[PDB]
Amino acid sequence: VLSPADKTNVKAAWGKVGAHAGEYGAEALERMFLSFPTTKTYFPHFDLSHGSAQVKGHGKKVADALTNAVAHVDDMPNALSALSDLHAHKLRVDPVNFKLLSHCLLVTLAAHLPAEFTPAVHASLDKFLASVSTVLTSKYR
Amino acid sequence: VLSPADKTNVKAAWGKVGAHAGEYGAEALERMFLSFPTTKTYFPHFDLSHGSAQVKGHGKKVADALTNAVAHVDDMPNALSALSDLHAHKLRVDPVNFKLLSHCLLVTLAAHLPAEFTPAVHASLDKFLASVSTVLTSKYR
Amino acid sequence: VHLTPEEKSAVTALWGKVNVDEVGGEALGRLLVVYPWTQRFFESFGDLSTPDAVMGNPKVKAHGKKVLGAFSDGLAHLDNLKGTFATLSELHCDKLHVDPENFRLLGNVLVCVLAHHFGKEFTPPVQAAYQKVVAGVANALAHKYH
Amino acid sequence: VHLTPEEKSAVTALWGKVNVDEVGGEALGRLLVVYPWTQRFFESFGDLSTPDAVMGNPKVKAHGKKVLGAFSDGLAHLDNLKGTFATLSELHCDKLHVDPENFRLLGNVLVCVLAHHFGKEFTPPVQAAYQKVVAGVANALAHKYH
Ligand code: HEM
Ligand code: HEM
Ligand code: HEM
Ligand code: HEM
Repeated sequence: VLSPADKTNVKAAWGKVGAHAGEYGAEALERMFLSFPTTKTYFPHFDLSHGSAQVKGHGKKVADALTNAVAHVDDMPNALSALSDLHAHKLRVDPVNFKLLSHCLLVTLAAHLPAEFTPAVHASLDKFLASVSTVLTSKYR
Repeated sequence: VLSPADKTNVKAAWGKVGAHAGEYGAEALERMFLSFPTTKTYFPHFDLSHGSAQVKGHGKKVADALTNAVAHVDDMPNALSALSDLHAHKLRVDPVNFKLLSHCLLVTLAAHLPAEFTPAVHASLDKFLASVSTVLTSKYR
Repeated sequence: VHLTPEEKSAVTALWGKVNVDEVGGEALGRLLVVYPWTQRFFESFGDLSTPDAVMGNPKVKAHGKKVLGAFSDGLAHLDNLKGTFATLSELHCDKLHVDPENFRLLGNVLVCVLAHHFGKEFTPPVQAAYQKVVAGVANALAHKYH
Repeated sequence: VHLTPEEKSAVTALWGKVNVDEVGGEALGRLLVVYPWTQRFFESFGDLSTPDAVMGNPKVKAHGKKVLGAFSDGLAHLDNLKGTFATLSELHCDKLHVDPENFRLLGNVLVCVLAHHFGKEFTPPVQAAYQKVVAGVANALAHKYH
């Protein structure tokens, strides 16, 4: 469960990301596609070359949903209901991939926010992405 | 989340296991140790020879705990609370190992309940075991 | 695949008793029912809405047969799984776009189906050997992904 | 592991800039804070109640350096990870009883720490190459488990 300190750590961290969220989203996706090629099977229709626009745009959607989740931290299942619906009944991404994207996001954050990515903050963001992941796969079956 | 049908399926299946639970638990553990030997790292002090009296005794403890979860299927997080603290602060088994034991329990049940291990029941038991595992792992951090 | 001859003869002997025309269907069917998200790959198979619609779907049964025939063929070449599945691996990646994790899910369901059919005869040692086989097969189907 | 010569070279060049004392301490300490259950293997290191205590624990730091030393040796032996880490795998399994799954955790933490230190220079291609190393090391540490 997220503790009060976790929620605090995450709102803080995400607050700095600020207007760069869309860019970090795209960056995370790019690192996932290269580090973990099996994840590309979920985007056969996307142009996956470096800096291409589908990844750009999709990066923004990912980040926006995460901002929504940060802003609704005490209330995630509700704030993310429709996204959860979409994942369970249409996208149907195997649960293991959420760990891989989560990890790429952390790497992206570590690399852009060196002063903010302390151990305690690393711990809370990992718990947070896992919580988000749990919610998006909650209605699979 | 378990549905009314899941709960019905689990009660029926565990009901037929009956007084065979302890023995099905020890078989599950033997299957796990042989098929996934990395799991033996959590039992360095146990004698794991076939027929081991320690393995049998432990199988009973596992089965008793499952039986209590089935008894309180509508209140599992609270019925398993003590067990969940023990796992979080003392045992500290890596979450992946829970999937390995769950799979071996299912094999054990399929090998002993041909008529009751239908597709829907298998589906339900797999969900049940995933929910037990999540409860036992919920206070890790 | 690192298999002792004790493991290989046990694996092979059991396989001799397998009715591939049934086990393949059971295994594919159970995959679609227990892990319903894997249904995203089989929309053209018709009705998959209830356990009976899946298990009795004739397209499911026919397809399960192909899967197992290819599996059997892998048991005939346990020392060269990669080569044996090379072109299937390429197809599942480049044409079908199937996440290799699904090969592991199927493998584990197959083991359950083997358990169900053989009972006591699916001994713990025999299971351990089949688990090595299905992981080997999963790894080989994943080897040409890029 | 299958490394490209420009992947072999991307890894090697970056590693030459790593401060092993600092990076080792931080990788092991973060493992202990981010995944608290791993603390089960280091009860005798002392006080690990909070993150500050973990990161400040001199034994964590000193132990962190040793680990990255072994890891460095691996980079020079990339064509033979298995033989390089054989004794260590044996030790980790027969004397220490460490679930190999923990090797993957440390690996990923290690990758985050490198990103934390090198920022812009830890580009996606550079990460991809380190992800293979880290997996190769984990798999080699797991090899003698029985
Ligand atoms: C951190 C967890 C994730 C979040 C918050 C997230 C968020 C989103 C959002 C907001 C969308 C657009 C939904 C819409 O159209 O309104 C989306 C679509 C999609 N996501 Fe993710 N996602 C996550 C993880 C993943 C994973 C791990 C994968 C697979 C590796 C994945 C694959 C996809 C795909 C294939 C689409 C549809 C793309 C398209 O065709 O337009 N997502 N996701
Ligand atoms: C369905 C999941 C599981 C259940 C219901 C379960 C249940 C239990 C119970 C009741 C105990 C005895 C605790 C006591 O002293 O009162 C126990 C202990 C233990 N369990 Fe499990 N367990 C589960 C999964 C696992 C797995 C995945 C592992 C690791 C592979 C594991 C390893 C252990 C160990 C090492 C002990 C302590 C053995 C000893 O030294 O006495 N358990 N578990
Ligand atoms: C033991 C592992 C598997 C083996 C040996 C196997 C083998 C095969 C074979 C021989 C074909 C027919 C190839 C062709 O049409 O030219 C096939 C087709 C297919 N496979 Fe698999 N397969 C395996 C696992 C999976 C799984 C886990 C999935 C997805 C969950 C999958 C998805 C598909 C799909 C979508 C087709 C084409 C279906 C169609 O005709 O429309 N396969 N597979
Ligand atoms: C990157 C993979 C790892 C490498 C290369 C590595 C390397 C080492 C080395 C060189 C030693 C010194 C042993 C000696 O004195 O001969 C050691 C000890 C040890 N390792 Fe690892 N290690 C790794 C990961 C892990 C992880 C993930 C764990 C548990 C989470 C772990 C648990 C231990 C323990 C408990 C010791 C003994 C500590 C003591 O002296 O009190 N290792 N490891």
